Amino acid sequence: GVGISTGTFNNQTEFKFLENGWVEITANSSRLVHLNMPESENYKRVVVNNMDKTAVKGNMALDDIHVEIVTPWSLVDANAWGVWFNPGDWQLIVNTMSELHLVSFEQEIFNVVLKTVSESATQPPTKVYNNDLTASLMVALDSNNTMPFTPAAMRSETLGFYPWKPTIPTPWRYYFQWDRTLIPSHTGTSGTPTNVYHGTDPDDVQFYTIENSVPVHLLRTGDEFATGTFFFDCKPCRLTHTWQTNRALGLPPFLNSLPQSEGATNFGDIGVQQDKRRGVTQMGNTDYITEATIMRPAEVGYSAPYYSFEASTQGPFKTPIAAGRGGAQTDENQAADGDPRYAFGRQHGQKTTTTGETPERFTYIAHQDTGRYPEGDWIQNINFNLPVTNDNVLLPTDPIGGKTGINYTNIFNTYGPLTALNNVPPVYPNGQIWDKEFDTDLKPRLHINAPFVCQNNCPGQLFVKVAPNLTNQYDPDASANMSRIVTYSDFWWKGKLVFKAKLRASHTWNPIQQMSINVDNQFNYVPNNIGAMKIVYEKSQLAPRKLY
Amino acid sequence: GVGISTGTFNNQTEFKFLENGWVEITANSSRLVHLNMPESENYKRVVVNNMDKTAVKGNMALDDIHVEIVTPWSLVDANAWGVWFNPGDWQLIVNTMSELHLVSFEQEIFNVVLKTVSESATQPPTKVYNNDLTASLMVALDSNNTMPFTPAAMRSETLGFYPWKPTIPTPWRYYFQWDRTLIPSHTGTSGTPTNVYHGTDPDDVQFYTIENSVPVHLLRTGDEFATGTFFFDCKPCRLTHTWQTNRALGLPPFLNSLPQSEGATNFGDIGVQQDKRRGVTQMGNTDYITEATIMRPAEVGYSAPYYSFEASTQGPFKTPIAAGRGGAQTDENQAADGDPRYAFGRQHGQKTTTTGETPERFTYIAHQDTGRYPEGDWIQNINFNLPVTNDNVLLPTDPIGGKTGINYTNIFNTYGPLTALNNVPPVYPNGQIWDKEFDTDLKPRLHINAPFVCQNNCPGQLFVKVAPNLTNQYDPDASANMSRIVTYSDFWWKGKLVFKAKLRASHTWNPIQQMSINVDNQFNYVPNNIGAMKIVYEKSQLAPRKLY
Amino acid sequence: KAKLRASHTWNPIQQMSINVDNQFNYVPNNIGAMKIVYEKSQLAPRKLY
Ligand SMILES: [Ca+2]
Ligand SMILES: [Ca+2]
Ligand SMILES: [Ca+2]
Ligand SMILES: [Ca+2]
Repeated sequence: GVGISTGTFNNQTEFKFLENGWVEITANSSRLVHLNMPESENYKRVVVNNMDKTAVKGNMALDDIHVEIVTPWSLVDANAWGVWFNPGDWQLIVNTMSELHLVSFEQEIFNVVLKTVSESATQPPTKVYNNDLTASLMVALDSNNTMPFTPAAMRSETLGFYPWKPTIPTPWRYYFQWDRTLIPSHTGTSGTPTNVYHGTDPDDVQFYTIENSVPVHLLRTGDEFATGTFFFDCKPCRLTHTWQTNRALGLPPFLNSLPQSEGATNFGDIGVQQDKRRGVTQMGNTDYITEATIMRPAEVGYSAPYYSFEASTQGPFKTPIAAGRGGAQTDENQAADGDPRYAFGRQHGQKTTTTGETPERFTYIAHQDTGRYPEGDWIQNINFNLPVTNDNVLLPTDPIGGKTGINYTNIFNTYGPLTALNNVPPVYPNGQIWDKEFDTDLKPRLHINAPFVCQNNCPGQLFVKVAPNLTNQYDPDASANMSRIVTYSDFWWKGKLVFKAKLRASHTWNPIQQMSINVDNQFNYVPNNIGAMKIVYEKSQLAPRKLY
Repeated sequence: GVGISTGTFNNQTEFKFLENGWVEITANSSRLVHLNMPESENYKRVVVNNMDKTAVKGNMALDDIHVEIVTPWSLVDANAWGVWFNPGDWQLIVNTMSELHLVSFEQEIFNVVLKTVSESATQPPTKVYNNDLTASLMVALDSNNTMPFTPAAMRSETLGFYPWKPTIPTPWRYYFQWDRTLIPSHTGTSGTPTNVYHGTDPDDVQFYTIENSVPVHLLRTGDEFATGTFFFDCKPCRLTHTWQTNRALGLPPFLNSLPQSEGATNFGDIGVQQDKRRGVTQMGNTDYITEATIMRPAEVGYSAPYYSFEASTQGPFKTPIAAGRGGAQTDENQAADGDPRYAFGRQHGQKTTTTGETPERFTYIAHQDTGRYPEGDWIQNINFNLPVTNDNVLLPTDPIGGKTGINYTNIFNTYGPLTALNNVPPVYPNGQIWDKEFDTDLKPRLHINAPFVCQNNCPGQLFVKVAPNLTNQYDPDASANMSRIVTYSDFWWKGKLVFKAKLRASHTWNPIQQMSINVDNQFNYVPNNIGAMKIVYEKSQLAPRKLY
Repeated sequence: KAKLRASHTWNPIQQMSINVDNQFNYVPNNIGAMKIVYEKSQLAPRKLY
């Protein structure tokens, strides 16, 4: 079966308009994947330890020590928006749809090829490449998710984003249990804190092998491998944002006095003394009904401690947060808090011809308003008694623990039974699409890395590896290290991801926000005179939705 | 499937005589196509700017600045008469048929081969060619015409014209939007006119990719690709010309006096004073019924401004005209006006052994008489009053704008509701066969480049490309430029174009014009002692037809 | 009766949108004053040939 193709290249997105404003989006994606034989045909338990860094007082957050099992397999990950949609498809979906549903997923591997490299080491000297017609490509599909879930989008290692650029898979590796202790300190700390890696707890040791837990297929040139169709189990993802705050929920106060002339300084007037008003409040001990005092249904968003690192049995880790935000976009300098930052390279959006090893990055700033402005928070004594007196207020300016740069807001947490919150928004093109749910008895209410989380069923990971091409001399009983003919493989990948979307409706008199090409961004969507390209990030929930 | 052919070579033309003088012409054409891997596997946006030329006052017409998207694909175009008929087939069709109908079109790609070049760089040094049995040829057929319509005949880049000479496809590229301004000037102009390229309008930007909009097939040696049959939507094309002018329409004047002796100076005589005649005229204010004054049904042909360049958002362009012409063929020096000029090379008609880079060319001079002789035009004051006086005539000799070399005829336009006109005639072998209609709400009454214009349905373009053959070293994340094994491909193409013709009838006592080989042209249809060949152009509508 | 559009190119296209600049042409003022600003219909290229 050498001279016969086993598949088709398809990278088209189809919209199929059903009934009742629901369309079916079929995203096809094909790619040529390049794969070299493993640097080692063995599994390894490698420890990483950068104590030299953290040894410097004040650097706890630069902790990198961990342990991982390095396997001789590669992972073919296509779980990122950029792998399926191009800028033009995203604009259509994001501008005209109101919500998204993830439906199916299926892959395929065809037109496999295995070449060999011979050192034509003559003068120059040289190199020769030849087909190894009887060689094999090993393929394993972990349908039962026996293996550790390792989504590549987290480290910018998924398949590439351009239909016409060959891509590659990533070396697979997973974490191995270890104990580590790191006591925090600051520049003025004395003596040496405590920074040790304790080793492994035998009761938490799990060494996984693909050979032992997954059936492997050997594909020769004439072979093809096709995953069946996987049908997802999820909630819909919204493509519209909310802008309401507790301050904009409900019936506003009745203005007994309205302006009578156009004018920036012509305001309306409630026209009633603040302690002589009517309405409901939750401050049982005052007569002041204010817009900051009046009672609202519940609470949109919450407060959490910031740049808080917690520690458990294997080192410090940052305390997660859902969303960030602020008022008049002090943007960028605005950033920080809980706005995701993505760093990527030449294959996932960075300008293709860019030299150097510095990645490209961006901080995604969502349209939703469900965050907090710490500088505006404050706490005061129940007696109320305005104007508040210094000993009766704790402002986000007063120090804590004596530290000049720490407030109570840094320690603060206002999550409770009244917290209303939104799931995470899609991030094009670098964001991950779906995630696997934690196998704990009590699960997170949402995942900070993907808008879709398969509870029960999640697609299995696909592993690939070039089978060993040994030379006439091979001795299993020797330390050496098997020597094998330099072999590599190229195969085509093809996936199909199906969504179900709901067409949007116009509910207000005014137009709304839409994604569009303009004089300014115009050149982020076309190649240059050298064929250089780049894929700029874009927002998903542009279009307000009322919350209450 | 390596050692098995997937097709047949056929280059025969069949005439199948149906019923009622209608024959069916089946033209088969096969060719061996040679294709190298792309100079770049990327799409590029390249700008061409030759301001150095146009910077020279008086050279506006030598404007070449434009912008184009250079793709890594090649186009297999067979839309030219020479690709389907040889001189002998053309003579038969042109001499015995009266009209042509375009019916079907279908193509096929078989016996694909992919070789590799190894630098046997030893001493000489050397080169080695080897089959890459598992390599692929990428094929894409744009059935829905998603891509820009780029007919190769316009730049003499279609498949070759000899069944026994290997051919090649042309690198595909299409136009990209841009703004350009060029103010006209002449040799004596002062200062510098204004010649700038403004860039791109974001609202007109369209970057097309074949990968994203067309399904691609990968063919290995054992594979074949076959387009289904396309059935055209068109009007018939005529193979007879008209010779009548307004001056030869209707009942000629009754001669009251006829010659009585053979003799060049023995003329007939209307024998009635010009202002005492009967008939109809459209000059409500005179009694002169002349052959130049008498009323005719409508008007055959029209007048348009000549060597008129107009300008829009992207530079100057020549104002199109339908047909040219003149009386006693002042031929060649006659040319100019609106007679097409074709420049081509070794593969499309130029003498095969000819050295140098100068192309071969010809100006097609049609048999139809629907043009104008400006030198004979003139305008005069309504009062008439003959003999006309200088201040009452504007002759094509009197200057305009003060310019010594410009008449009113240069500015003149007489197109109107009474204009009778003919469609363009076929041009063998360099002319294009069919064209796609403009997607504007109001279409042209005809196209100046092809006798057949599919309104609704037009065949889709066929693109070809050698899939990337990577080496053991490929890094998607690097600026470099992928390095790949030098690969190339050879495949056979086979097309079938079906027409439907109407056999001609003899309507007059005298014989008519027929194409024939003679002592003079005899050697344009046979090879020489070295195997040199050439394909001389020929006319299609030789045989008069009465218009009225 | 309208026909929904399709995306035929890699790049996004021109769309009508509210922005910081035009924002107040679509809402009344403190006196109830209103206005209806003109807008364009054929924003989105189509290939002619
Ligand atoms: Ca233990
Ligand atoms: Ca906001
Ligand atoms: Ca514009
Ligand atoms: Ca004539």
